[PDB]
Amino acid sequence: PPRPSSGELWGIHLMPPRILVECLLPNGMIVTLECLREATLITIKHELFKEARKYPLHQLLQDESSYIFVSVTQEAEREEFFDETRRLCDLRLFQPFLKVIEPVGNREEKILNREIGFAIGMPVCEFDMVKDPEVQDFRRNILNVCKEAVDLRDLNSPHSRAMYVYPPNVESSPELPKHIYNKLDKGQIIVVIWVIVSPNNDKQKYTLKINHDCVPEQVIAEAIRKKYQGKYILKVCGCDEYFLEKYPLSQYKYIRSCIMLGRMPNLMLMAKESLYSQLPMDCFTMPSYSRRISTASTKSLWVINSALRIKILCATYVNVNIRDIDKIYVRTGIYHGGEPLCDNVNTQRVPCSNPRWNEWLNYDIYIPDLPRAARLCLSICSVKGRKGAKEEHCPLAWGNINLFDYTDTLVSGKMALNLWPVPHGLEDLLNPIGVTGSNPNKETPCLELEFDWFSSVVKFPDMSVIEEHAENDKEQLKAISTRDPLSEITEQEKDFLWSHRHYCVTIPEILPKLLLSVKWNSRDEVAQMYCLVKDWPPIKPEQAMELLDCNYPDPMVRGFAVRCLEKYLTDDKLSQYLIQLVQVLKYEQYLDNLLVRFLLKKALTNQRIGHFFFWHLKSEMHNKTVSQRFGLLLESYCRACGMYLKHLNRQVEAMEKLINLTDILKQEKKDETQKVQMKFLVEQMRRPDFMDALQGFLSPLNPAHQLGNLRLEECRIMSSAKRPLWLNWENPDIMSELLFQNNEIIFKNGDDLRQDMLTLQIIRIMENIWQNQGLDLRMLPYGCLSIGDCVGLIEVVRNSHTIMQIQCKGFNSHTLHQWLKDKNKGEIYDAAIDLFTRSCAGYCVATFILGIGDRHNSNIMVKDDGQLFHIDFGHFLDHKKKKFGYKRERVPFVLTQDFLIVISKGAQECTKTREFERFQEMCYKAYLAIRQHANLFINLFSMMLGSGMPELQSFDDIAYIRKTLALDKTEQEALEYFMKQMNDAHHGGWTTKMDWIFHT
Amino acid sequence: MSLQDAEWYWGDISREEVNEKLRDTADGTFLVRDASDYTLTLRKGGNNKLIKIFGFSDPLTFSSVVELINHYRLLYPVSKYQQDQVVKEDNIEAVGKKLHEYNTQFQEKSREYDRLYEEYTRTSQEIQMKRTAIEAFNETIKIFEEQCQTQERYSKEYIEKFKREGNEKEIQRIMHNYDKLKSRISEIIDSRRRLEEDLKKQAAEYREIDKRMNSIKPDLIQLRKTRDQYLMWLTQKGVR
Ligand SMILES: C[C@@H]1CCN(C(=O)Nc2nc3c(s2)-c2nc(C(C)(C)C)ncc2CC3)[C@@H]1C(N)=O
Repeated sequence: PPRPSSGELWGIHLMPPRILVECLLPNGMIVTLECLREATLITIKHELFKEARKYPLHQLLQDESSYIFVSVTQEAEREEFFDETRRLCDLRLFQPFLKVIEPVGNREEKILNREIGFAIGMPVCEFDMVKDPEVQDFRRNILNVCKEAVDLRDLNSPHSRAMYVYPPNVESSPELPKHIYNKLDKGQIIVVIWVIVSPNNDKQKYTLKINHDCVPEQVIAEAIRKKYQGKYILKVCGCDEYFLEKYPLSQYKYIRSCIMLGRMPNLMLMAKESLYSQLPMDCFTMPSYSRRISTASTKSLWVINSALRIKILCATYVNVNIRDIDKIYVRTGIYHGGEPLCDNVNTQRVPCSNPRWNEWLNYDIYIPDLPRAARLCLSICSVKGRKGAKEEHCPLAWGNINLFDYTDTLVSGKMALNLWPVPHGLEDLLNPIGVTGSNPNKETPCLELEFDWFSSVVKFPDMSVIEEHAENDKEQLKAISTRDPLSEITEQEKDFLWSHRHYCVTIPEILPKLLLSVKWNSRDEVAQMYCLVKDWPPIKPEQAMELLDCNYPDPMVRGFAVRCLEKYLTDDKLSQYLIQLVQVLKYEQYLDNLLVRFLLKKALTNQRIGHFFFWHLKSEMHNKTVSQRFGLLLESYCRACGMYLKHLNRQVEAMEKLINLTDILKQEKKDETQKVQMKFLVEQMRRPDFMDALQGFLSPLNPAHQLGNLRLEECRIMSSAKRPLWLNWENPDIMSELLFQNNEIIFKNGDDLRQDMLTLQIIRIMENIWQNQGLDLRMLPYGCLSIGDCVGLIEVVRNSHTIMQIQCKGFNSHTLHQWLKDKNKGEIYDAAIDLFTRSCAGYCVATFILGIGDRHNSNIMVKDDGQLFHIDFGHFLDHKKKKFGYKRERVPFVLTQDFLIVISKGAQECTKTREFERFQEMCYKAYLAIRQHANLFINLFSMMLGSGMPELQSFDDIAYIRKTLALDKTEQEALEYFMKQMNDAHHGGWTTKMDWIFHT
Repeated sequence: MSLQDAEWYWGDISREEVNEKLRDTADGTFLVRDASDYTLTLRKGGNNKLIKIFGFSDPLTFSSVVELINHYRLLYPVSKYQQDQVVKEDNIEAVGKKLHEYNTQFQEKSREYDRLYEEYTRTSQEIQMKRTAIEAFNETIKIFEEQCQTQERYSKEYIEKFKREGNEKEIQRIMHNYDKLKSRISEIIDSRRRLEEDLKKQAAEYREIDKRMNSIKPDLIQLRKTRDQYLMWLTQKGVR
């Protein structure tokens, strides 16, 4: 199973300096050997074989070299220790014992499978066991994608290999926003080309003025001129980001950032060969499970002339207090997405103490009318009819089943289903958004079921069979297609869209609106829909993504959506939306689908995608609802990712040492002073096993960042109750001074970081809309990565302090403005105030829209240069609706006098200023820029409903941004609404230009 | 016949509020409310159908909105009445006193649910840890039993031979190690037995946390709905 803790032994986080190890000799002898906790297996084996000579039957023992050790690990796995350089403390032993064996089996497969199992947090052999044919087919069938990717990587070696390892970190378009272009001097950029001259490794500087449009070779060309053959490559100073592809220099994110910030782009020229040599040739190998044996009258669904019928037999048990509840029943529903295909049918009520129904439930659905993605969503509910004629219905356990399997076979016969716990905050009687399949925990309520038998195996019809042919409105259609995904669509508009389904092709972007106008409980309408999507024009990737959410379960619809991504979705956007693309995988009816294959292909052809793909899946391996899907997927990634597996295992080992350390402080050292805890941190971090694991690995926040040696004098436990670890590392890059010397990260074990991760993602997407629309509203979407259950990394922003930190060490309402003055004296003052105002506006708009948690002096930080940003988002949307039942849209970021004084440069009447007038205009422009991209934000939130985030469980939870963005109003009405919210929150000050026409 | 006094008209209520009202209702359950002209929402086949009131499709015979609803009456109405039966109190002071009571009860009960939910999660996690640990003991015990078997297979011939050489020290050395091996297995088996005990107790402790939670969940929903009902009553009674 998955490892209970991150300890060195079971029930022991840390082994003592010296420990007794039970050694099981091959002659039946047992030797107790006192070992050092950090001793290697070579040392232990040598000490055991020397001591074994003092015990009977030593004559039966061969050379120590003939054997290896095997033991039971914390994963209940019998692991063979082929890497004898490993230390006893890093073996993850269940108990301190070692058994001496002769190496057998395929050594290299065993070594690879253990490396895979380590990365993935689960032993590979657990998959080999699984009875389910869908699972074993997925394991074999996905190998096609693995092959494809690896072959495509050795196509143009070593460039195609370098392109995989170090892909171009570029924007989606070379088109430079006019406000970025005006920072250029006649469409030209000043770059600094550094070179590491041999043999002393002296750093040479070369300032170059070149076209922003200059391809990387053209930059090399100019550097040569300032003393033909593209035998050199460009790299960013201070990190592992290369310019290997022919993209205009300005299209590369690093360069694009340098222009906008007025920063000097510092590049490094190196030999194409010095990088190509350091790249190892990656070799995928077909696993054992692909080279082995298995598998030791048919009707169409359309010929079954009968209604739908399902028998609910009995449930093993329920956990209910009989003195508080009256009766229990089975609620069921037939669903296509989150939409019932017919009315929900309940069984009769029976007593808590005897869950037995033996009842056929008849559904108002004709078996041939069942769509391909149809599901049986069910639950066992409790009913208490205590007060009045009022009865409270509460779900106890739920379960969902696909009515057809991966092979298109209609479900038949007796079926047992282990039910799942009701997710926190879910009050609905059914969970149609939850995963399909039985609960792997068999110590749960088990519901016995029975489907109809039709004397044969029923299969869903073939696609050939399904292809059965059996002016004022042009402007109405455009108006419906502009509307947001969650806009109300009337039965009239449905009937209208359905009637005009053929003219609909002229406006392809209406496809989600049209798909929701289809009666999915009618094989007549669906057959026709299927023909339309087959010959449907492609839509934009940001529109196609909606078709991958829980509203669109149909395989043809999802298939169509995946093809839009295959052809139109840039790696920049796949990286930007990967969080959502990984989440929608949970909505997939089956393990093998077009989405999972596309994402794996991409993760295996781009290492920047591969890194986050791995971490998003690895972080949810503790969650039994998706751990089998996510596990099999991660095994196939790890099997084909090449050398990146080695670097991933170094990241995973560093993180386990951090989890264990924080677990010790949180549990054993919980009632100990900061000095006592700090002394313990200091001595532990100094240990070689610790120093080896936490030095010289890639940053899980950004794999282009090398974490060299730890600066132990800068590492500390933070005052916050979760006891976060502040960690500092040296940047080992040759030119680190040109980027950063200190790579500081906060390690947090205790809080769930998924909502912060999402809020930070949205802020980045917002910041990018604004830049592209000509608005320089500088945001700080600091790195944040969830790596497991309530555990993650947070990127430290240097030279930045909280408002409370600034307020102390100096307080009045001018303390903040005074602090900024002291840090930005003379010429650089104005820029500090401009940056504060711009950043301040972006945060004001963004937080109002998202409904982030209330701001205070401790969760608002200001950089030394004036850049204001928010930290600790935690909550979002209508998080206060259940708790207080007030129908309002809060202004989390109310600009106090302290901020107003900064914006107004210390003026008396702060709102009547031109500074505040310009700040208002920034807010208005930002608000309308997001409101225009409303569909994106609605899709991104819709694609996270299955995530398990408390504040994002239904589409009704997304309604909040429909309110703050005032989507059911006109653009002019929405701006009036924003202005009123600001005025009501700030008690006046917010004005504009014109009322009737809203023209200057 | 009459207008705003009508039980099925609800005014400014949102789609979401209607979804809450029409939740798990029977085909024909309906209500009318302001759009964004009004919107009739009709419960049919497990879904809420939104039908726009311009008359649905033109020309009309609309007369007044009430004549349209009564023409199709669209079986059961969601009445404004009986919802307003929940708040008995006459004055603003008696209602505010009762809202403060319910809101205080709700916040306590919420904090109790949160505390109970954390113990549910912890117990559920701990149970999963012990299950993995028993699997590890099961695999460990098997290896130690294999050592006995392996010692038994070898020594059988050596002890038989050692008696021919009169070496009583060597036979005592062999069986001293077999005693060490057996005592260790008894120590491992006993340690698994005790873990099996804690798990049986914690599995029982989980059933009871689940039981307690299935009891507060319905009482927390009801109490919140009352808090919210008194809150709505106090907004409408107070100045607008
Ligand atoms: C004197 C130095 C200067 C820099 N610095 C910081 O603390 N920089 C930081 N950058 C961040 C921080 S802290 C952060 N913290 C938290 C927690 C809520 C978990 C605490 N969440 C998120 C973030 C992200 C950004 C020191 C200071 N100001 O005392």
